[PDB]
Amino acid sequence: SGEYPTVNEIPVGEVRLYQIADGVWSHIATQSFDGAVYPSNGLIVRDGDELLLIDTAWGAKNTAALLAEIEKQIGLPVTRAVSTHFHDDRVGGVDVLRAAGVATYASPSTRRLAEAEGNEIPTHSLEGLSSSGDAVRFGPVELFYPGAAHSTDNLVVYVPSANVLYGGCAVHELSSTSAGNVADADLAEWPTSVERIQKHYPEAEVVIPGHGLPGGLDLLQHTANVVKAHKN
Ligand SMILES: C[C@@H](c1cccc2c(-c3ccc(NS(C)(=O)=O)c(C#N)c3)c(C(=O)O)[nH]c12)N1C[C@]2(C[C@@H](CN)C2)OC1=O
Ligand SMILES: [Zn+2]
Ligand SMILES: [Zn+2]
Repeated sequence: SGEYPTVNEIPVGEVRLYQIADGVWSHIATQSFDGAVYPSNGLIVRDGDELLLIDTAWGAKNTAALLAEIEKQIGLPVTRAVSTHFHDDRVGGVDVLRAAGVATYASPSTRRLAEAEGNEIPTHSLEGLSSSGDAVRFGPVELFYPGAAHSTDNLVVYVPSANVLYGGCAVHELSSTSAGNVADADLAEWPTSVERIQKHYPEAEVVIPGHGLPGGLDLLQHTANVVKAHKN
Protein backbone atom coordinates (compact mmCIF):
# COMPACT_ATOMS: atom_id res chain seq x y z
CA SER A 1 0.00 0.00 0.00
CA GLY A 2 2.71 2.53 -0.82
CA GLU A 3 5.68 1.64 1.48
CA TYR A 4 8.75 0.02 -0.08
CA PRO A 5 8.04 -3.69 -0.21
CA THR A 6 10.06 -6.02 2.12
CA VAL A 7 11.12 -9.76 2.05
CA ASN A 8 8.18 -11.20 3.96
CA GLU A 9 5.70 -9.15 1.88
CA ILE A 10 6.67 -10.68 -1.51
CA PRO A 11 6.16 -14.43 -2.10
CA VAL A 12 8.85 -15.97 -4.19
CA GLY A 13 7.72 -15.77 -7.77
CA GLU A 14 5.83 -12.45 -7.58
CA VAL A 15 7.27 -9.09 -8.53
CA ARG A 16 6.36 -5.61 -7.38
CA LEU A 17 7.34 -2.26 -8.85
CA TYR A 18 7.96 0.93 -6.91
CA GLN A 19 7.91 4.40 -8.46
CA ILE A 20 11.14 6.20 -7.60
CA ALA A 21 10.82 9.33 -9.78
CA ASP A 22 9.24 10.33 -13.05
CA GLY A 23 10.16 7.58 -15.52
CA VAL A 24 12.13 5.57 -12.88
CA TRP A 25 10.93 2.49 -11.01
CA SER A 26 12.60 -0.17 -8.94
CA HIS A 27 11.57 -3.80 -9.23
CA ILE A 28 11.54 -6.06 -6.18
CA ALA A 29 11.38 -9.86 -6.07
CA THR A 30 12.32 -12.58 -3.63
CA GLN A 31 14.32 -15.75 -4.07
CA SER A 32 15.60 -18.69 -2.03
CA PHE A 33 19.34 -19.34 -1.83
CA ASP A 34 21.02 -21.89 0.40
CA GLY A 35 17.79 -22.33 2.38
CA ALA A 36 17.03 -18.68 3.17
CA VAL A 37 14.80 -16.14 1.40
CA TYR A 38 16.10 -12.78 0.30
CA PRO A 39 14.68 -9.72 -1.49
CA SER A 40 16.51 -8.04 -4.33
CA ASN A 41 16.11 -4.89 -6.40
CA GLY A 42 16.54 -3.84 -9.99
CA LEU A 43 15.71 -0.69 -11.95
CA ILE A 44 13.43 0.27 -14.86
CA VAL A 45 14.04 3.55 -16.69
CA ARG A 46 11.75 5.04 -19.33
CA ASP A 47 13.62 5.47 -22.68
CA GLY A 48 11.04 7.41 -24.80
CA ASP A 49 8.36 4.86 -25.71
CA GLU A 50 10.55 1.96 -24.63
CA LEU A 51 12.07 0.79 -21.29
CA LEU A 52 15.62 0.05 -20.20
CA LEU A 53 15.87 -2.69 -17.57
CA ILE A 54 18.68 -2.88 -15.03
CA ASP A 55 19.17 -6.41 -13.61
CA THR A 56 16.97 -9.45 -13.69
CA ALA A 57 14.52 -10.38 -10.90
CA TRP A 58 16.76 -13.27 -9.67
CA GLY A 59 15.63 -16.30 -11.59
CA ALA A 60 13.80 -17.36 -14.71
CA LYS A 61 10.29 -17.49 -13.31
CA ASN A 62 10.77 -14.29 -11.34
CA THR A 63 12.00 -12.57 -14.51
CA ALA A 64 8.99 -13.76 -16.52
CA ALA A 65 6.83 -12.37 -13.71
CA LEU A 66 8.77 -9.10 -13.91
CA LEU A 67 7.97 -8.77 -17.61
CA ALA A 68 4.29 -9.42 -16.88
CA GLU A 69 4.25 -6.88 -14.06
CA ILE A 70 5.86 -4.24 -16.30
CA GLU A 71 3.20 -4.89 -18.97
CA LYS A 72 0.45 -4.50 -16.35
CA GLN A 73 1.78 -1.39 -14.66
CA ILE A 74 3.65 0.49 -17.37
CA GLY A 75 2.70 -1.07 -20.72
CA LEU A 76 5.82 -0.07 -22.68
CA PRO A 77 8.19 -2.67 -24.15
CA VAL A 78 11.47 -3.57 -22.49
CA THR A 79 14.01 -3.38 -25.31
CA ARG A 80 17.36 -3.55 -23.55
CA ALA A 81 18.73 -4.81 -20.24
CA VAL A 82 22.01 -4.29 -18.43
CA SER A 83 23.28 -6.62 -15.72
CA THR A 84 25.43 -4.93 -13.14
CA HIS A 85 27.47 -7.98 -12.05
CA PHE A 86 27.69 -11.71 -12.75
CA HIS A 87 25.67 -13.17 -9.85
CA ASP A 88 22.30 -14.86 -10.29
CA ASP A 89 20.41 -11.95 -8.76
CA ARG A 90 21.63 -9.87 -11.72
CA VAL A 91 21.83 -12.31 -14.67
CA GLY A 92 19.48 -15.16 -13.67
CA GLY A 93 16.66 -14.55 -16.05
CA VAL A 94 18.76 -13.28 -18.97
CA ASP A 95 17.68 -16.36 -21.00
CA VAL A 96 14.02 -15.40 -20.38
CA LEU A 97 14.78 -11.81 -21.43
CA ARG A 98 16.59 -12.92 -24.55
CA ALA A 99 13.65 -15.15 -25.60
CA ALA A 100 11.33 -12.24 -25.03
CA GLY A 101 13.34 -10.25 -27.57
CA VAL A 102 15.21 -8.05 -24.99
CA ALA A 103 18.79 -7.26 -25.99
CA THR A 104 20.97 -8.09 -22.95
CA TYR A 105 24.21 -6.33 -22.09
CA ALA A 106 27.00 -6.54 -19.50
CA SER A 107 30.66 -5.67 -19.27
CA PRO A 108 33.15 -8.15 -20.70
CA SER A 109 34.28 -8.78 -17.14
CA THR A 110 30.75 -9.73 -16.09
CA ARG A 111 30.29 -11.90 -19.15
CA ARG A 112 33.52 -13.81 -18.49
CA LEU A 113 32.67 -14.36 -14.81
CA ALA A 114 29.13 -15.47 -15.59
CA GLU A 115 30.38 -17.96 -18.17
CA ALA A 116 33.06 -19.35 -15.91
CA GLU A 117 30.69 -19.88 -13.02
CA GLY A 118 27.78 -21.29 -14.98
CA ASN A 119 25.40 -18.34 -14.76
CA GLU A 120 23.35 -16.98 -17.61
CA ILE A 121 25.35 -14.82 -20.00
CA PRO A 122 24.21 -11.44 -21.44
CA THR A 123 24.61 -11.24 -25.20
CA HIS A 124 26.39 -7.92 -25.75
CA SER A 125 29.59 -6.53 -24.29
CA LEU A 126 29.80 -3.08 -22.77
CA GLU A 127 33.26 -1.72 -23.59
CA GLY A 128 34.68 1.43 -22.04
CA LEU A 129 34.16 0.33 -18.44
CA SER A 130 37.32 -1.63 -17.65
CA SER A 131 39.14 0.98 -15.52
CA SER A 132 37.82 2.33 -12.20
CA GLY A 133 36.27 5.71 -12.75
CA ASP A 134 35.11 4.87 -16.28
CA ALA A 135 31.70 5.99 -17.38
CA VAL A 136 29.64 5.49 -20.53
CA ARG A 137 26.15 6.49 -21.63
CA PHE A 138 23.48 3.87 -22.29
CA GLY A 139 20.10 5.28 -23.23
CA PRO A 140 18.75 7.40 -20.36
CA VAL A 141 21.44 6.31 -17.87
CA GLU A 142 25.15 6.58 -17.23
CA LEU A 143 27.00 3.37 -16.35
CA PHE A 144 29.97 3.76 -14.00
CA TYR A 145 32.63 1.29 -12.93
CA PRO A 146 33.72 2.29 -9.39
CA GLY A 147 36.29 -0.48 -8.88
CA ALA A 148 36.04 -3.74 -7.04
CA ALA A 149 33.57 -3.89 -4.14
CA HIS A 150 30.87 -6.51 -3.71
CA SER A 151 32.39 -8.12 -6.80
CA THR A 152 35.25 -7.19 -9.11
CA ASP A 153 32.89 -6.40 -11.97
CA ASN A 154 30.15 -4.44 -10.20
CA LEU A 155 28.70 -1.47 -12.07
CA VAL A 156 26.59 1.41 -10.79
CA VAL A 157 23.92 3.24 -12.74
CA TYR A 158 22.97 6.93 -12.60
CA VAL A 159 19.74 8.40 -14.01
CA PRO A 160 20.74 12.05 -14.64
CA SER A 161 17.15 13.27 -15.36
CA ALA A 162 16.15 12.30 -11.84
CA ASN A 163 19.40 12.25 -9.84
CA VAL A 164 18.81 8.59 -9.04
CA LEU A 165 21.87 6.51 -8.13
CA TYR A 166 21.36 2.76 -8.43
CA GLY A 167 24.28 1.30 -6.53
CA GLY A 168 23.48 -2.35 -7.05
CA CYS A 169 25.14 -4.75 -4.65
CA ALA A 170 28.12 -2.44 -4.03
CA VAL A 171 25.69 -0.38 -1.90
CA HIS A 172 23.82 -1.60 1.18
CA GLU A 173 20.67 -0.42 2.82
CA LEU A 174 20.79 1.66 6.02
CA SER A 175 19.36 -1.09 8.24
CA SER A 176 22.14 -3.47 7.26
CA THR A 177 24.51 -4.54 9.99
CA SER A 178 26.57 -6.89 7.91
CA ALA A 179 28.06 -6.60 4.49
CA GLY A 180 25.72 -9.12 2.79
CA ASN A 181 27.07 -11.97 0.69
CA VAL A 182 30.83 -11.23 0.55
CA ALA A 183 31.88 -14.45 -1.17
CA ASP A 184 33.25 -12.64 -4.23
CA ALA A 185 34.01 -9.26 -2.61
CA ASP A 186 37.16 -7.21 -2.23
CA LEU A 187 36.70 -5.80 1.32
CA ALA A 188 39.99 -3.92 1.13
CA GLU A 189 39.11 -2.06 -2.07
CA TRP A 190 35.38 -1.61 -1.36
CA PRO A 191 35.68 1.65 0.64
CA THR A 192 37.86 3.19 -2.08
CA SER A 193 35.28 2.17 -4.69
CA VAL A 194 32.50 3.76 -2.64
CA GLU A 195 34.52 6.93 -2.26
CA ARG A 196 34.75 7.05 -6.10
CA ILE A 197 30.96 6.81 -6.28
CA GLN A 198 30.57 9.57 -3.68
CA LYS A 199 32.95 11.81 -5.63
CA HIS A 200 31.37 11.20 -8.99
CA TYR A 201 27.69 11.57 -7.97
CA PRO A 202 27.50 14.30 -5.31
CA GLU A 203 24.05 15.41 -6.43
CA ALA A 204 22.34 12.04 -6.10
CA GLU A 205 18.95 12.42 -4.42
CA VAL A 206 17.87 8.78 -4.20
CA VAL A 207 20.31 5.90 -3.65
CA ILE A 208 19.03 2.36 -4.34
CA PRO A 209 20.91 -0.64 -2.91
CA GLY A 210 21.05 -4.03 -4.55
CA HIS A 211 18.92 -5.42 -1.77
CA GLY A 212 16.63 -3.50 0.60
CA LEU A 213 15.26 0.01 1.02
CA PRO A 214 16.27 3.07 -1.00
CA GLY A 215 17.40 6.19 0.82
CA GLY A 216 19.70 9.12 0.31
CA LEU A 217 23.44 9.64 0.01
CA ASP A 218 23.99 8.22 3.52
CA LEU A 219 23.71 4.71 2.10
CA LEU A 220 27.15 5.22 0.58
CA GLN A 221 28.93 6.15 3.81
CA HIS A 222 26.99 3.50 5.72
CA THR A 223 28.15 0.86 3.22
CA ALA A 224 31.79 1.94 3.64
CA ASN A 225 31.36 1.75 7.41
CA VAL A 226 29.83 -1.72 7.47
CA VAL A 227 32.37 -3.17 5.07
CA LYS A 228 35.33 -1.71 7.03
CA ALA A 229 33.90 -3.07 10.25
CA HIS A 230 33.25 -6.50 8.72
CA LYS A 231 36.80 -6.69 7.46
CA ASN A 232 37.98 -5.63 10.99
C1 LIG B 1 23.07 -14.57 -5.59
C2 LIG B 1 23.92 -13.81 -4.57
C3 LIG B 1 23.30 -13.83 -3.15
C4 LIG B 1 22.68 -14.95 -2.57
C5 LIG B 1 22.14 -14.89 -1.28
C6 LIG B 1 22.11 -13.71 -0.54
C7 LIG B 1 22.77 -12.60 -1.08
C8 LIG B 1 23.05 -11.27 -0.61
C9 LIG B 1 22.57 -10.73 0.69
C10 LIG B 1 22.88 -11.36 1.87
C11 LIG B 1 22.43 -10.91 3.10
C12 LIG B 1 21.49 -9.95 3.13
N1 LIG B 1 20.82 -9.48 4.32
S1 LIG B 1 20.96 -10.34 5.77
C13 LIG B 1 22.68 -10.41 6.24
O1 LIG B 1 20.50 -11.79 5.84
O2 LIG B 1 20.09 -9.59 6.74
C14 LIG B 1 21.08 -9.35 1.95
C15 LIG B 1 19.96 -8.29 1.98
N2 LIG B 1 19.13 -7.45 1.98
C16 LIG B 1 21.65 -9.70 0.72
C17 LIG B 1 23.70 -10.60 -1.62
C18 LIG B 1 24.29 -9.28 -1.67
O3 LIG B 1 24.88 -8.87 -0.58
O4 LIG B 1 24.46 -8.66 -2.77
N3 LIG B 1 23.83 -11.42 -2.69
C19 LIG B 1 23.32 -12.64 -2.37
N4 LIG B 1 25.29 -14.39 -4.50
C20 LIG B 1 25.59 -15.75 -4.39
C21 LIG B 1 27.05 -15.79 -4.25
C22 LIG B 1 27.89 -16.22 -5.43
C23 LIG B 1 28.71 -17.10 -4.48
C24 LIG B 1 28.75 -18.59 -4.80
N5 LIG B 1 29.86 -18.88 -5.66
C25 LIG B 1 27.83 -16.75 -3.31
O5 LIG B 1 27.43 -14.39 -3.85
C26 LIG B 1 26.33 -13.61 -4.04
O6 LIG B 1 26.33 -12.43 -3.84
ZN1 LIG C 1 26.30 -10.38 -5.94
ZN1 LIG D 1 23.36 -8.91 -4.51
